[PDB]
Amino acid sequence: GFRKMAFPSGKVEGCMVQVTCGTTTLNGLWLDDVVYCPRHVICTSEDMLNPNYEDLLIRKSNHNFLVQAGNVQLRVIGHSMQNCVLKLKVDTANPKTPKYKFVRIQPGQTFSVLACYNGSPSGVYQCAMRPNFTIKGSFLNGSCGSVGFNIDYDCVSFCYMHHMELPTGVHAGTDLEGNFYGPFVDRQTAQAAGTDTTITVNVLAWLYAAVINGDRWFLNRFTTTLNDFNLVAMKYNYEPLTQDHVDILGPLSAQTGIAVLDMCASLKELLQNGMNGRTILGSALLEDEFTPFDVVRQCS
Amino acid sequence: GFRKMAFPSGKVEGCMVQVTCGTTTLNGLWLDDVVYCPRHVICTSEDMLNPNYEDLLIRKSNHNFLVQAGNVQLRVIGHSMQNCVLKLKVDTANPKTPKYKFVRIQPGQTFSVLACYNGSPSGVYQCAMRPNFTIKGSFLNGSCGSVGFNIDYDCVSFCYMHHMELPTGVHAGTDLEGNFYGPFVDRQTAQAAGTDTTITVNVLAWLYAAVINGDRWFLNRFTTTLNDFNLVAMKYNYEPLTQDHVDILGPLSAQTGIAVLDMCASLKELLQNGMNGRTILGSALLEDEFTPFDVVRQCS
Amino acid sequence: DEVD
Amino acid sequence: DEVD
Repeated sequence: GFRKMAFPSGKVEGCMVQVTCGTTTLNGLWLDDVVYCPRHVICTSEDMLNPNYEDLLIRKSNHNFLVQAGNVQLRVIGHSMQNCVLKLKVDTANPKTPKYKFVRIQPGQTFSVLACYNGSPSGVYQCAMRPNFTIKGSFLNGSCGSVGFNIDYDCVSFCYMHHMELPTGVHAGTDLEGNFYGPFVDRQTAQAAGTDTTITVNVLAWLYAAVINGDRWFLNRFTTTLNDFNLVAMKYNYEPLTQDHVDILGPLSAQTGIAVLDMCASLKELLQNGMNGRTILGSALLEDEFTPFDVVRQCS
Repeated sequence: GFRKMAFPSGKVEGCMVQVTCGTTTLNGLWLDDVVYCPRHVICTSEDMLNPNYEDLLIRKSNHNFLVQAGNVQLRVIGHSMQNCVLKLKVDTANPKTPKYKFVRIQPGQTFSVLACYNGSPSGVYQCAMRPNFTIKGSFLNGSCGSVGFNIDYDCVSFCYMHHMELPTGVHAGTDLEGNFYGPFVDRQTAQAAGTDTTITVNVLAWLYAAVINGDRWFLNRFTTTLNDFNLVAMKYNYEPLTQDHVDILGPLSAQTGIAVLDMCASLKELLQNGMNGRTILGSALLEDEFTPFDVVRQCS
Repeated sequence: DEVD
Repeated sequence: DEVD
């Protein structure tokens, strides 16, 4: 085995609140004197089909919003919209507010979710932003408004908020400035995700992790070119590899003494011939939810 | 997918400290005025082969132990041994001390590890106590003294401390009263784990999770007896199932409308015939690190 | 599905 | 192995 670890969640736990609007309850993020949650909290079951969020929000008063931080009712003194995120000004700055930034991540990048039920931390898991900007994850009992995050030194980088589930049962949401990842809208209408491809650079990081942990059967004599690798990659629904992806893998190459194009040759054969009933780090499938950065972090 | 979630780690993060003895650094747990860590911190590289821990500990002064909580050097006023766990009395009660108990868990039960490097929280993952009392996990850079825990309502139940890696590369350690799980000793000598069997009751919980999430291909017309199931189970290195395991699965049975012995018949066929290149919740192998309690928790 |  |  080689464990998919989440970041420690403590700094995020102290920021999770319950947000209620009528019969709708979901999770909010309480930073300084502002609570962030999905704007679709202001919607009635009717409204969700084609909501006019400006008209719906104009109709709401400060007192239509119930914010609970543990046992404390917070006083809403202001309500506003940044894209698809509702911003509730409360009369108290969160005294547990960590140092934080809002970042927009790239498809293939990983992050931790603190899954919450009615403002209460329930669980933490590590996932990837799929190439089609969806998230495979949490069963979702009152999971709307649960946030994704990286910890960078002493700083929480908030990168994601859960808004909705798609037909396929994958999840979609926004950055903390309320812009969707992918072509999705907070409207109850049938919306297609792109083809979900495998994150090749992550699969290569994980083969590197397998070698570091002494799992070596899949190494072959062969090398390959980026060009010839990418033709095979595209046949099996794998993202094309670029020189930047080669450069990103450099530390794992140097540590293992296995060139990137030699590991690429190993992956090529695995795709063409399958695993012949064998496993790598105790998985029967190639794992793509570890970045090169994740493997380096955990192999130190 | 269906996510293996860890408990939120915040209440544990505020208790993790660095413990140094000479050139040896590892993780300690700071609760009230006591730091707990593996006693093998007092060992020189020589000593690890056949240590007399009483003689080694008698030779140490309070001042041989360096305890760092973030930027603060803690003052050690007392040193003692409970079985394989070192207990350092410090002159300050941890002001972040959560409500806690020390529990001894059973093989097949799951828990979260806060993996730490030199007293610093690094990552959180969910695992099972293997039937042979080992832990498959963390790569281990200064991971000795990292603790396992469940959160029960508002209480942290500490159940595990990492002490060592076995030949096979699995991990072994103690409860917080310093008793090993399994037949292992904190001595650098070759020690065998038992046969590692699959946790049948967990595999059944996870097939239940698969049905709840609409993954249904592996359901068959057949039923079976516990008796006939257990003969096949034992052939494939699966733990025998008991009536208590049947009773434990009751809520998942009732929710799904699938009797336990019918799901047992499904598992029997999967063992006998394999998965024919199909997957369940996006895994090509049967998953045994979810308890019936874990599935119920996450499916609510 | 935006329930809830 | 009890390193570290």
